Amino acid sequence: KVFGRCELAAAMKRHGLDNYRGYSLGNWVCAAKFESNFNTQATNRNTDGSTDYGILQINSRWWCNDGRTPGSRNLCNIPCSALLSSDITASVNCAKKIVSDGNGMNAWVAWRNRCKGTDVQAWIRGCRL
Ligand SMILES: [Cl-]
Ligand SMILES: [Cl-]
Repeated sequence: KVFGRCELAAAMKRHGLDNYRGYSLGNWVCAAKFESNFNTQATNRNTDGSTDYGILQINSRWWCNDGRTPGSRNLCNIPCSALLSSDITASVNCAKKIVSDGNGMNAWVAWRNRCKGTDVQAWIRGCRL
């Protein structure tokens, strides 16, 4: 599923991501656009043999199981296919665990390099939230 910008903002708000760990919803919309272009089915392979999955591009070396990242953790306790669903609940729940692990949203490179220090609220502007 390829989300609309205000559609995703609304679905993130429903799932408790607005102001979660002090991050306003713009930051979530922003890191979704530049990681996955709002496509829940985005996958990308990393150099080390791990894979990023879903609308936030969550990494198999630490958070999910794809059965092909030898010696990786499953700290969100989910198969990585579950992040590719049209229902973002699994992605949101894992993302709450990630952002709370100490390093904030800097875990997401594309948030660090393309959203942080920006007027992130522009990403929710015009939306009925
Ligand atoms: Cl915002
Ligand atoms: Cl980047």
